[PDB]
Amino acid sequence: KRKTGFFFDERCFWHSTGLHAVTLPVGGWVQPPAGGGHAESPETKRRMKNLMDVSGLTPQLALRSAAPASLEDLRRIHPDSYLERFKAISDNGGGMLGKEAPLGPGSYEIACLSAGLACAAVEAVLKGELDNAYSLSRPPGHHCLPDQSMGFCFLANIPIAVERAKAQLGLGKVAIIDWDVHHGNGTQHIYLQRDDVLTISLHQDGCFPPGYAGEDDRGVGAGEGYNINIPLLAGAGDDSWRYALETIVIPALARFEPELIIIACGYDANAMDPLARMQLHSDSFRAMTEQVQQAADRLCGGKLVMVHEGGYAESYVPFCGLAVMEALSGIRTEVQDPLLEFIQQQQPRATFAQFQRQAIDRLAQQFGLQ
Amino acid sequence: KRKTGFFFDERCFWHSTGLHAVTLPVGGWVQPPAGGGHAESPETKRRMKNLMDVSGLTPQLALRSAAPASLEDLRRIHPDSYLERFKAISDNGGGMLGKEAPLGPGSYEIACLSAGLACAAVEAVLKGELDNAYSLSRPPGHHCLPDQSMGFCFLANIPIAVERAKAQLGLGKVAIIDWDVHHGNGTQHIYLQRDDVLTISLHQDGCFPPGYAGEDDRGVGAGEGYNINIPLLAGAGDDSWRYALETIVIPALARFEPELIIIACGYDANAMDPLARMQLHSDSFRAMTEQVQQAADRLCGGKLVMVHEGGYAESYVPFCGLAVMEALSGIRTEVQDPLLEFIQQQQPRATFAQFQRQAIDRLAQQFGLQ
Amino acid sequence: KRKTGFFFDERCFWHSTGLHAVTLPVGGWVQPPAGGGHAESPETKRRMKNLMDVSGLTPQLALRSAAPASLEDLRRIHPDSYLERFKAISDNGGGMLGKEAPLGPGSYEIACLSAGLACAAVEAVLKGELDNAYSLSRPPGHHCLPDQSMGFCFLANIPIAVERAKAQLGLGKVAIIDWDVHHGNGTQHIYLQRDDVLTISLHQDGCFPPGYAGEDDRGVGAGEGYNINIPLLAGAGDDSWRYALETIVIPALARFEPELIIIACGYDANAMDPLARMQLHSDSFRAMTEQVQQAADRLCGGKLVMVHEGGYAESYVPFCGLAVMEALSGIRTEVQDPLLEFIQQQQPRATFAQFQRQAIDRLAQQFGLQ
Amino acid sequence: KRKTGFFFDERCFWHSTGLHAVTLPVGGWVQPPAGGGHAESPETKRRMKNLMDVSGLTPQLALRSAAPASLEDLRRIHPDSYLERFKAISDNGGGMLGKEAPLGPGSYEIACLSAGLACAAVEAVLKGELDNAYSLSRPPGHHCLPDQSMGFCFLANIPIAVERAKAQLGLGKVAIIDWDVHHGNGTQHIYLQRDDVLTISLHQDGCFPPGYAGEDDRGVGAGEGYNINIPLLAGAGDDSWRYALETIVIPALARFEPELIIIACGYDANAMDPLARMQLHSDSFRAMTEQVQQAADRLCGGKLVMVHEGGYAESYVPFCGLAVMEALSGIRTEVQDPLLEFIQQQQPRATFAQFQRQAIDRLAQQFGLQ
Ligand SMILES: O=C(CCCCCCC(=O)Nc1ccccc1)NO
Ligand SMILES: O=C(CCCCCCC(=O)Nc1ccccc1)NO
Ligand SMILES: O=C(CCCCCCC(=O)Nc1ccccc1)NO
Ligand SMILES: O=C(CCCCCCC(=O)Nc1ccccc1)NO
Ligand SMILES: [K+]
Ligand SMILES: [K+]
Ligand SMILES: [K+]
Ligand SMILES: [K+]
Ligand SMILES: [K+]
Ligand SMILES: [K+]
Ligand SMILES: [K+]
Ligand SMILES: [K+]
Ligand SMILES: [Zn+2]
Ligand SMILES: [Zn+2]
Ligand SMILES: [Zn+2]
Ligand SMILES: [Zn+2]
Repeated sequence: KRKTGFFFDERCFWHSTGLHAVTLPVGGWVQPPAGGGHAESPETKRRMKNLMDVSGLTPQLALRSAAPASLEDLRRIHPDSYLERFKAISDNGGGMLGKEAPLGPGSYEIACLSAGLACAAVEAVLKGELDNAYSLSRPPGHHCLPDQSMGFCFLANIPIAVERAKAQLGLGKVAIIDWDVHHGNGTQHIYLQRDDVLTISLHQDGCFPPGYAGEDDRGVGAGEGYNINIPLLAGAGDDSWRYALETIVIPALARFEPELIIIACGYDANAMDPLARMQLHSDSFRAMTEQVQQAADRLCGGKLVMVHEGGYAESYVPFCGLAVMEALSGIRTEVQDPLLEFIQQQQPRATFAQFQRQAIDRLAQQFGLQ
Repeated sequence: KRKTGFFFDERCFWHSTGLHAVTLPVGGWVQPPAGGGHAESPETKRRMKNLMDVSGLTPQLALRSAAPASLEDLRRIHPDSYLERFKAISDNGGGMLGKEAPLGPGSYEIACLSAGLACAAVEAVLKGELDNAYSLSRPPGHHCLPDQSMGFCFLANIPIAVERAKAQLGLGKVAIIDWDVHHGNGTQHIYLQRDDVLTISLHQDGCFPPGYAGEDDRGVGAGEGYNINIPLLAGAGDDSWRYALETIVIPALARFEPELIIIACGYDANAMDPLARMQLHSDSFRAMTEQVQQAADRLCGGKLVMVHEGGYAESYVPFCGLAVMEALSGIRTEVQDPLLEFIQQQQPRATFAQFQRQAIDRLAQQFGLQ
Repeated sequence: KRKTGFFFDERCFWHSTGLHAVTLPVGGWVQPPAGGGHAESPETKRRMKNLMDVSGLTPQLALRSAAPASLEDLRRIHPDSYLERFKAISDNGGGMLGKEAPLGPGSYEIACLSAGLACAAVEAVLKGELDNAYSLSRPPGHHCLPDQSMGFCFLANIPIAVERAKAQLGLGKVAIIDWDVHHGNGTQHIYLQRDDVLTISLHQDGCFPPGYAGEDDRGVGAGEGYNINIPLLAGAGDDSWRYALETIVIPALARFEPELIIIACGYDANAMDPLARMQLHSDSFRAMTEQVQQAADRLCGGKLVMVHEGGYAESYVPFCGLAVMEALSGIRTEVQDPLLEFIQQQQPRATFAQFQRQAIDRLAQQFGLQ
Repeated sequence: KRKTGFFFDERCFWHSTGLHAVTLPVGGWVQPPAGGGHAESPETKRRMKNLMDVSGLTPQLALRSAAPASLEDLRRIHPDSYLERFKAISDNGGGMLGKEAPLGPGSYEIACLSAGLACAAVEAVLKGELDNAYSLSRPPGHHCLPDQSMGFCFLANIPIAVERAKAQLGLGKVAIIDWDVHHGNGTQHIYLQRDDVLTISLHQDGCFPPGYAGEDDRGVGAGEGYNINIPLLAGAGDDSWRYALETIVIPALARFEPELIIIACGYDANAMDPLARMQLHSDSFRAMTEQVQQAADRLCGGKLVMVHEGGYAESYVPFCGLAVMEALSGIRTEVQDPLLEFIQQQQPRATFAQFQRQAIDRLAQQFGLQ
């Protein structure tokens, strides 16, 4: 039906972060790994693209790369002191950009590309050249603060793309919905005092950043009311995430009236993920994509951009990604998710489901949406 | 303080199960993995032993191997038709023992060793040669039915050891507590009609076998009252698992009065596990070990055996295993768990904790323990 | 300069062969591998394509896939009894097609694709739509006999493409030059009695098939004089391989006067290869490509097809492949081979070089070329 | 027959060197590896010990660890400026100790252990507590210069052990025979001016250090005549290496009359090694061990120590190591090398063999041994 862009570049798969045993740095009591290392591996993302190819989906999409984000683009978000230190470490062979921010040689130029893919996806959709678009942006962006890398993120991908669109393409109100299972603390910080961007994060209560829930953080000054955190309970599955979208996110969008919806699209709420404890399956992600595409249809002429964030289940993320691209493009391949029925049977029973529904009801009331 | 046995054999690390992408068999829509493959990898278990060595713990334990379980030992549990088919597949190069039971060449002899390590651990403790013991039994046992492999298990390790002890060492009542995060369906089936073994399983509601909770399954005929299932909510952490032990398991043991406690000790309730959604840390496992050691001290002269089951977080399981061996032996090394404080901060907040406490209270009432 | 085809398909990277420690099957005394497994891994070939992309070469080539080779195409070479057994094993989950021929689920359809890429490359060049072409055909073909898989090969890729071109496109004389470091025993067998195809193999003396040199095997009946084996000494490097091309292969082509040259292009003579003992570098492969392209220019209007075979050095093969594609297309990227100068310094000294030159001189005399 | 020490420590397997694709550092044109990384991996050495265990050999050996080499031990070879910089990099998380010397966190203490295992092996044999001994020393030592790391070596293991034995145990003349396939440039440098140690290196001509042969380097001043380099031709196999031992090494030992023979025992001349081009099999290494054990029996009361160096064929090195330990201890297990007959068939034919024999004859004449 739609003309759907897929923005990606081989170079994004070349970003490295040194030797880790899953998330632990090697040394001391942490033995080096015999096989695969850091959880933020290129394979998480490359396997999704590989499955899109063998499924026959890829040739029916508009495939694109992009020019890297320029220095000027980076500077709408990040000060030079941060950028220079990121680039120095990148240029000297890789190393640490403060605690638990490892990067590799040439990571700077690859992070600029990753942000440039997001910039170009936003631009194509805004200019009406595409109906909607997905950016396979690695490294991710949603934890990055202006002057601090965190949670495997080095540049604030979505804010860079948005700020560029506001400066060059007259973009007005935009909503950012972050269903990566971790809290989008970088996006929240950047837009905390602004009423022209609504930031919504669904996330696992207390997961990352650790110990953060955030429901009382609504924004400050002019931005008060324009930040929504939905801390879902660890263990929640398909029913809970879809109910939260239905009850909180879709009504919030209706009230705000954006001209563009952007999804920070992680898959780490999937049921086999080592970096969170949620129980989503590929049909969960397909249903959430349909819900936000339908909202985009009602509110901003169908303009929807999705930007890849997290997801660390190497065998399972591809099936979730494929589902999203199928829902986005309107094209169904012959692929059947081999774990779907298994994960459907593992879903929380009625007691938990109702408990979580009531917690979501209390949040919607607290946010003035019910 | 204690004389603690550690039973293990290099050959257990040589059991293989063919090519998988985590748990998915390769083929069709599942792309072959570039690095590590099946989640049930030798590294999950070998890294624990490696950390015990470098920590200085190993030389303070009684290290042992064992003779494999004999055919006669296997036949107290398993009929010959199953055993012959397992051995035929093992002897012909590996393959499938029905659906989703892959094994490799020589797996039969390695499964017999794994069960023999459990037999010998039970025997050493029963005969008073050791105070307590741990068996690093791979492949695991707690899903195996008499005539059906399941959940990476090929022989019923703990039942074989128990049935041998009943036949050769006059063992009477024994309690089996299974804190692997999946349901011990094999142990439950084998002892379902018996009052001489109490089987207790704490597990994630609906996880594996998928869609099974089990609270109403209490045993049949003479065995009614002697099976206890505790389906904990996905997402539960340290508070919940320890409260369930305190409120249900310790009182159940006090009522039953065993002569030996055996733990089916998996670590897959750890907070980084891809095969479940629980939030335990190394101190959770240390505290659960202390609770059951203390019960063994009160009830059966300190006689406690632990038998390794699951745990698939390759970087994290070693820290959990070390904690158990430290608590079992009474010796504290200088190792500090580098994720402990991180996972403590991710723990469910009070709302969930109280909800899960009330669910556990309802189970204890239903089981006549409150 | 040229219009160069690059024929490849994502599905070729999905062929698997079960669990191996490099080339050894697991079991018995062979411990399962912790990381990567069979040497014939998709990464050997995928890393070459990945480097072509990041170098900027790929968009300057004519990229294509192909229809799989049909049953009729396969049957010009292979009898049905072989084909049916290959397909049965493929369809039943993978397994063994006799000794040391492991394949995986769906390998049949992927081998048909691999052969179809070669068919299409030959066709495009023959019809004048491309000047020259490379096929990234995996699994490889040059060891496959009509009724027997061997050396990781399941279908005879190049013979299938040639026989199809003879039947459908009026192809006459064709020369096949095989510089994979192992002997092309499948190609040699298929064309042994034919004067319409000249098969030339440069290979490591005695490497694979093991213990075979082959210099006295010249062909039989009408085919006598139309098979040339050049068993080079283990340890030989750039000087030796280029001298053999210069002294034996180029004059043999001049005498035969082909209408098309096909290269069976392996990279396993590279200096870091675990499956042979030769000392070639990326400039060796670039120089050999230039030599055969120049011959094609003199003899058959520039018509040259290259078909990927072997090469198992995962970090080094990409640099060798890139060099070939640069020489084939006439386009030089900015990539500099980081091991080039190192391997140049390891090359055999003058004593060995002259010894090997004299051995090549004796062969050229024996073949009537000097 | 013999009482054979095997000195090893789990901690030696914990030394890491960052992210590499085989030997290439990641970055620039080198894509990060999906699976295993640096060729100098713990698995090369751990798989040998694992096979010794499952073969039943290990319990028949004298197993030992050791105290790390002290600062005083290190300072007999290395100046403080080098040692302090090695330790600073080790203590700060790992990094580079000049070009192509990557090390990891804590590598300093693990290198001191590796050297301490060699010290203790030499001591046990010298004091008559063992007949002979093997040290599984990782990281290796034979390339290390006093003030420069090279070729994966950080401390000069064998020189440290020898210099300590000369200072504390009255050791006189000692011969060091290095059959690692690369040149022992560190040992050669350290003893170049000394007549109390004879250093002999068999190595692949020009391999590592690259472009070095060394036959004319015989020693300087008092040390002239006490260094022997044997640059064997790339491609050489069992016949050549054993003939060189027979014709050059055994007569050189007979002339020098040592009180102790030490072997720098690498396995990287094995026929599947990516880091050299030789064709040895497990029986080659067994025969070389017998030759030097027999010399030790004739010359120095059977006193032989072997110290692990290189070997990077992960599936094959274990079989070669097992063979050495079988020959050293006098105990034959039931293990049969599954590649033995294959590699026997790949061996160079008579033409090459005789050529290499004549080259060895010329060296023996040049060294005054024929
Ligand atoms: O996917 C992400 C990043 C999530 C990071 C979660 C795990 C972080 C971690 O493991 N932290 C840690 C590591 C070592 C020591 C202490 C904390 N964001 O969307
Ligand atoms: O650790 C265990 C075994 C748990 C197994 C859980 C995952 C099983 C799985 O992934 N099942 C599956 C695979 C392919 C297709 C459908 C189901 N028991 O303690
Ligand atoms: O690259 C190839 C295939 C070469 C195969 C060489 C190694 C074969 C092997 O390792 N054989 C073997 C394995 C196990 C036992 C005995 C032989 N052809 O071009
Ligand atoms: O095993 C050893 C060490 C041998 C090292 C051989 C390979 C070195 C290498 O690959 N060098 C290189 C890497 C990158 C760029 C240039 C040279 N010694 O016994
Ligand atoms: K989120
Ligand atoms: K805002
Ligand atoms: K359980
Ligand atoms: K019971
Ligand atoms: K060849
Ligand atoms: K012919
Ligand atoms: K040497
Ligand atoms: K000397
Ligand atoms: Zn995330
Ligand atoms: Zn489990
Ligand atoms: Zn080959
Ligand atoms: Zn070496």
